[PDB]
Amino acid sequence: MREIVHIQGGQCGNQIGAKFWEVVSDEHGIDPTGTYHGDSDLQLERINVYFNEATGGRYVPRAILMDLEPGTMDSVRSGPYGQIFRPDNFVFGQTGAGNNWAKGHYTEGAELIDSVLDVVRKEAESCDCLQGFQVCHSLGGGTGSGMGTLLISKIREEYPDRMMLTFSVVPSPKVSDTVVEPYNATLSVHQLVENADECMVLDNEALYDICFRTLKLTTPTFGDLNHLISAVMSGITCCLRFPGQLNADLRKLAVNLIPFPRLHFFMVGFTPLTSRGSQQYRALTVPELTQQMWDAKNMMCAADPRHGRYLTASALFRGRMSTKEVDEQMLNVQNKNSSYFVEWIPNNVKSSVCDIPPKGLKMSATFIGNSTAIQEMFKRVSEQFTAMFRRKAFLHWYTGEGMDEMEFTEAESNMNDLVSEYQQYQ
Amino acid sequence: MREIVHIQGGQCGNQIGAKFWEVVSDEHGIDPTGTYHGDSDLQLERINVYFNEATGGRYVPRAILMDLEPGTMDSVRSGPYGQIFRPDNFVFGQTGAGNNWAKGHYTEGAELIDSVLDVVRKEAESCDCLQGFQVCHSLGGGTGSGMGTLLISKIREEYPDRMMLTFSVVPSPKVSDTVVEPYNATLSVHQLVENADECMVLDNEALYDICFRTLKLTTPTFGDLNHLISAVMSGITCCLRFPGQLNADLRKLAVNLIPFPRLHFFMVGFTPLTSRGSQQYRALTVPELTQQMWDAKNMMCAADPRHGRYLTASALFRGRMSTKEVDEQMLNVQNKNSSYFVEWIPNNVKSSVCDIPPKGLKMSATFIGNSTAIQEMFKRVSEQFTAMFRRKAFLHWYTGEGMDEMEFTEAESNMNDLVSEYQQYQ
Amino acid sequence: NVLNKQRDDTTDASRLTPGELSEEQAYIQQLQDEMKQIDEELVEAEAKNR
Amino acid sequence: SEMGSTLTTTRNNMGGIFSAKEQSTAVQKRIKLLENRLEKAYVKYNQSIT
Amino acid sequence: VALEVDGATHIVRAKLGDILKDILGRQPRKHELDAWFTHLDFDRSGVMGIDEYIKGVERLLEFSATGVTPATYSSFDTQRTDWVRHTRVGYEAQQTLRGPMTTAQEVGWHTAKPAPPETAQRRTLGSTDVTQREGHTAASYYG
Amino acid sequence: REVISIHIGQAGIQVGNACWELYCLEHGIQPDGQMPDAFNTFFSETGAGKHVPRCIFLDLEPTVVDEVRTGTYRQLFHPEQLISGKEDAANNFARGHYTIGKEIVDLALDRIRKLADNCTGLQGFLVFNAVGGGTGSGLGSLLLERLSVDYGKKSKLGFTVYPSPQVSTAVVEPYNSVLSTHSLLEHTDVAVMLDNEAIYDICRRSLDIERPTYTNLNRLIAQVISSLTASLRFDGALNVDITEFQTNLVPYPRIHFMLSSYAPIISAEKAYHEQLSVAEITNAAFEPASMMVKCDPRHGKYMACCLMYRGDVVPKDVNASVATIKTKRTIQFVDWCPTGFKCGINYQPPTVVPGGDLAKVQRAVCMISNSTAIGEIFSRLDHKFDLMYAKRAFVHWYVGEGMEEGEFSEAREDLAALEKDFEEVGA
Ligand SMILES: Nc1nc2c(ncn2[C@@H]2O[C@H](COP(=O)(O)OP(=O)(O)OP(=O)(O)O)[C@@H](O)[C@H]2O)c(=O)[nH]1
Ligand SMILES: Nc1nc2c(ncn2[C@@H]2O[C@H](COP(=O)(O)OP(=O)(O)O)[C@@H](O)[C@H]2O)c(=O)[nH]1
Ligand SMILES: Nc1nc2c(ncn2[C@@H]2O[C@H](COP(=O)(O)OP(=O)(O)O)[C@@H](O)[C@H]2O)c(=O)[nH]1
Ligand SMILES: [Mg+2]
Repeated sequence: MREIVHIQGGQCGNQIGAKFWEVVSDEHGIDPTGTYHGDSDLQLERINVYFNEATGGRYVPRAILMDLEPGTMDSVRSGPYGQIFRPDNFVFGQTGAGNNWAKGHYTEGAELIDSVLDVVRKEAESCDCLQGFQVCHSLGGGTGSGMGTLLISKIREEYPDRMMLTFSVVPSPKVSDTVVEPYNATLSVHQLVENADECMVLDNEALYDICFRTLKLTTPTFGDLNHLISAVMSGITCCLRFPGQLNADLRKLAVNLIPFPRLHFFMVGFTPLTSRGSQQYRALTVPELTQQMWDAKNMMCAADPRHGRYLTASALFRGRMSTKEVDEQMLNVQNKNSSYFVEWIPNNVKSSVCDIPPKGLKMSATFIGNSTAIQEMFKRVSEQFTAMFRRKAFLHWYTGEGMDEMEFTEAESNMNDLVSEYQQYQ
Repeated sequence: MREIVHIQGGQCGNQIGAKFWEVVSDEHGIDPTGTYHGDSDLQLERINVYFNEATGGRYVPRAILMDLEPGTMDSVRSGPYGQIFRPDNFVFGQTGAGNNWAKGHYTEGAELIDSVLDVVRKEAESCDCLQGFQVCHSLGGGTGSGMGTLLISKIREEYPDRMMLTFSVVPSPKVSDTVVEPYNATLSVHQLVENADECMVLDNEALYDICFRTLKLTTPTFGDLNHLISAVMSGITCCLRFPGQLNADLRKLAVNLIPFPRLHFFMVGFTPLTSRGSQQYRALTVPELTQQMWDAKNMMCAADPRHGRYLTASALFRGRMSTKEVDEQMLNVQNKNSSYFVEWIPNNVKSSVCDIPPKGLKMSATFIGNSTAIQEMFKRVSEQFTAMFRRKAFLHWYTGEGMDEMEFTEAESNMNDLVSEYQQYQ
Repeated sequence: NVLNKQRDDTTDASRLTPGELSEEQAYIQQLQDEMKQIDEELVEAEAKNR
Repeated sequence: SEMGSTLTTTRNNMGGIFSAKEQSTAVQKRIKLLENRLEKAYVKYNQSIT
Repeated sequence: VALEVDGATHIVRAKLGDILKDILGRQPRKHELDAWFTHLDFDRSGVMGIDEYIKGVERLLEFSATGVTPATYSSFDTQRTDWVRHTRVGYEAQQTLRGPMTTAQEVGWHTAKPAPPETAQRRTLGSTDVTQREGHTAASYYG
Repeated sequence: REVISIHIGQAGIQVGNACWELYCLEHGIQPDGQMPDAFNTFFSETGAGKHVPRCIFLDLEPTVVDEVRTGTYRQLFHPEQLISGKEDAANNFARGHYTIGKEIVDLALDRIRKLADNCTGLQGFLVFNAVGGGTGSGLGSLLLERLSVDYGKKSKLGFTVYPSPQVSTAVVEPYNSVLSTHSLLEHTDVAVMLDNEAIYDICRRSLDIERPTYTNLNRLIAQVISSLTASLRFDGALNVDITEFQTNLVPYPRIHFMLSSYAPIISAEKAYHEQLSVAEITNAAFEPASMMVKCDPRHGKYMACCLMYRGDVVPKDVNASVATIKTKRTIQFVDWCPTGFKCGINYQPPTVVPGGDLAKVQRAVCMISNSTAIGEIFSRLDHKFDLMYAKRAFVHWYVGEGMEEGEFSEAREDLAALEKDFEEVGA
């Protein structure tokens, strides 16, 4: 009934989405060959949200892969659960962007994006009642951030009534992979505040610290981080695919969390996240989930929430739980830490419960907090933007393509007034 | 009962007919040695439409091959389903025209056409009630176009009450085989506009494009192209051979497609045409078939249908289908593409259903649209003809044979007022 | 001989030069004008729908 | 020397060997994209009118 | 058992020198050790396989047994016409000489010997059906 | 479908000595004459286990003919078919057209008559000659004239060998060339120029044979002939007979002089290394570095082109390649035709000859076009004909044989008229 088209852009989007489709297919019991192998009939009535039946028990994901270099597409097709994607949905260039936002927004987009638009248009009309779109991409790269940015703009002006999620990793000074990270991030954020409905900020630094202490991994390869991100996304949309005692759809979360149409950047967390050596010594109850949920070292962004205030927050629970215990828990955590919440809004917490836990766990949760501390990350980026922009470093590889300097001045102006209004509402 | 004789002219006609009799014989379950070995009794009931009884379960096709060089005939006898034709029907000259329309219409015709007329007259008198004749040939070659053209004229003056189908390939400048393409195509069209009842315009250009885009093949030899055209010919003629919930014979389609006696040039399209890699990742629905039918990239002519308006269009469905879904799908197409249809004719769409799908599929459809876009192809050819005739190039190999200059001027005049009246009705 | 070689090369480089395609430019212009017409027609039809 | 100078000037003006074909294909690609956009606009408009 | 390979047919590849010394019984000289090392492999994997060792030893036996002269031309003109025809010298310098004469021979001197089987899998970006044909591309969109 | 081949002159039957060597290896026929229906167009099968070609070698001097009679192909050629005069024409058109032709041409024509009556489905004739010499030019024209009288409507493929501009071996070849054309105009239907200097360049550049003899030249000429008759001999995806050049390549009854070319001319070491496809050979067949006539078609504008394809080739990519040629701008076509090509595809790949310098190639191209550069060649020869005729040089030899100055003057103006025709049609 309610439908979600999934879009993966760039290298980060493809790898994360690949692991994401593994997690979802496992939850719905589809083997890597694309046939049904589950046991419960509860998985059967809600596969139209993510899959389309082709011919007698063959379910294909409703996804669109998009990049510019065949290396990523092959890494997709080589891995397990890599043969279930419809080969028509692999719209794909040949030359490569190369961390150039202008190349991802003016040069290569002009020949790739009409094609991706036709593919997504056919996939959107394959279903009847759209609920929204779900876009996974990065913010530093060129083929991911720039091209995904244009795709969001085109979609928002095509279907203006449907919701839109975007999960984007953001740069950090310590984990600073690309050198034009600020030049890409500022322009992408500048477009996301004018097009996207809401964005959920990720970063590799917080994921690293999480798998350091909580997971106690020794060699945390990228597969594990993408496994965490995938677990988060499934936790987001658990409510549409499963019945619960208090259903919270995508639009329901958005209208509960966005007080003002420019305040839609969330910080995310997940729980339980306990090491294999410590899963035996712990308890499984809602306070055990909650007091790990609100922990600042469990957030998936590099923004200490106790350096600012929460505007709103939301919890999505999965498993057989007691709603009384849920609400009294949210009540107590809001009364105890009263200063860290905003004053002019009562009941800063939206909560929901679903009746199906993920496989392997008895009870899980997902935390989506709209805090004001994100302005520190934006300042951290904008100052680097101004530092490079004072003496025009790396500027000509954007300038000599068609983009002018005014775009940068506009982007920095928007970032500055955006952190001003975060600070203002704090 | 109703009868269809087959006449194949020229090298292209012979090979096309070879694949045609292969696919029809397969549909009726008769082996390449000429004996019936099928299962269902439904196939036996309607084989007199295309066959004659010989001896002990041997059925010969009611086909007359005609050419001027034995290389065609050897290629027919070499391949499978080649030993089922009656050797008396291998009426066949000795010299060869050599891409000379005058050689195919005045010198060699004078001695071959009495013989081909004798054998077709014997084959027509042998059956009881003719429905029509069916001719497959080219418009670029000499021995095919010219000889078949005179044959059409002799047949129409003899039997003016029987229908007539002409599958004719038209040369395109991008796929340009011979040099005198316009000198032959203009003359043949000049005769077809007053002799043939209707024509199915083909070209190798759209076939190559279809194999590139939809089929995604590596080496599109002539076998697959002739396999496609044969599939179209089996689709257009399926209504007689198999009972359905709504039948539409040849005359039925002609009167539903031709509003004016000179407006009888059709373009065709066939579906489903999907790659083998994506063959299992899809479903088989009526909307899935309809979007592939009305796609401009699926027409088998090099004429963009969005550059004009359809005068009328017909769809022939095969397979157990829902007529309500068929009708509402045609209604949806006629509503959504409301500018591409002519205004002074409501309900421009004819449809029919047969209950037997072609072998190897679940459900199929053949599209026959009488649009106004064909005037682009005729202009595309006539401008070449005027470019050559302005300076009398290549003219003397025709004039020194018995043709005179006013024949070319007349063919120009007939091309010019035809494209004028197409432009008028647009 | 060398002068003839250089002259031929010069005429070849002269043949290779341009990219005008004026009739295609005109086709592009008429397509863009038709797109503008249909866009204003679209917004007018939306107003009529309201 | 005169032919050498003119040769160098024409080689500087032609901008490269693949330039003409790159330009022609770019024009063709623009034509295809514009035609597709125009068809989509017609579809949108006819949906509005129905 | 830690390498999880049947070891009965395996020597440690570091034992090649001592094996040569025990084979000769006297001592290895420089031109003997050179040939031994260039015909067997001593660089990539510590474990050895009997069949690899045999494959190398056969070539070594041939090399010791017979000699092809490096002078395949006695006429400068005929050699030169071969050079302009791009027909190449049939014999191989590794079979012909004991050591390399020049630095480029020294560059390519070790390519001949049979490679040891890769003890591990190899990660190679290989083109797939989606990349090769099914996947949508700009060229496909334009036809 | 049968076609017979006659060879005139010293160069003609040496070309035949390479052509029939190629045909026998193609159809698997040993030189003794017997195999250990595709052959039916060239060899008629007498009695039991014996095929004898449809050819007549003819010459005036018996030296090269009885070299054939004593060579390796003694049994293959019919003893009567080889025809030899008693004394040579000696580089003398008048001598080889009026003095000795009057003795030899009757025996030749009364022999080809019974060869044709042996034949059933005669496609046409194809003649082999060089116009620089005396025998090939003189009685070649005489033989062609009486053939046009006897049959007329049948096609005659003329593969002539014109003298090169700068590399040349005779002195009076301008007189013989001009006098041979004057009848080659209105007698031949389809005439193909083959020059030796361009073949020397090809063997030097591509085959990298720095010391080529006449054997190598005749070897790849036989490759060209075999490549344009392979459609008649074997069935292909898209075949083309001998009557199609007549229509598709001759826009005007007196403009028939076709450049030829071939690709890929590749040695044994350059094959196992180059990756061969259809696009590159379709390109390489159009450069002047691979034509069979030393002229610059960059100066000219093409009238028509014919593309023979042999081997592993599909119609798709040959269509794509010819599209790339049509869209390139380094070559230009005439406005008198927008459709300037005629493809042709045959399945069997070109065979290799033992000792031949070419390699086993998967696919090959034979291009036969028509342009205005040939109009430039004729003027180039016309210049050096005027130079020698202005001083009345060498004229006494021809007048002594029995001719006059009228035919010199009228052949000169006939070539001028033809020059007018090319510059007119090129406009
Ligand atoms: N391509 C090629 N040309 C040849 C060959 N042999 C002779 N020629 C050409 O023949 C021309 C002279 O005529 P010839 O064939 O030698 O002798 P001819 O044509 O019989 O005339 P006569 O000597 O008077 O009998 C020269 O210009 C040569 O270029 C050959 O084997 N290959
Ligand atoms: N979690 C995760 N992050 C990744 C992965 N690959 C790249 N990234 C992040 O993406 C950022 C650069 O994005 P990039 O790969 O260049 O995007 P693209 O090239 O445009 O597709 C780096 O800072 C990485 O931290 C991955 O597999 N997993
Ligand atoms: N689809 C298809 N077209 C062909 C085939 N053979 C030839 N043609 C087309 O036919 C045209 C030439 O027709 P031709 O064979 O010369 O006709 P004919 O000489 O009168 O018999 C060319 O433009 C080809 O594209 C074939 O096997 N399949
Ligand atoms: Mg001679």
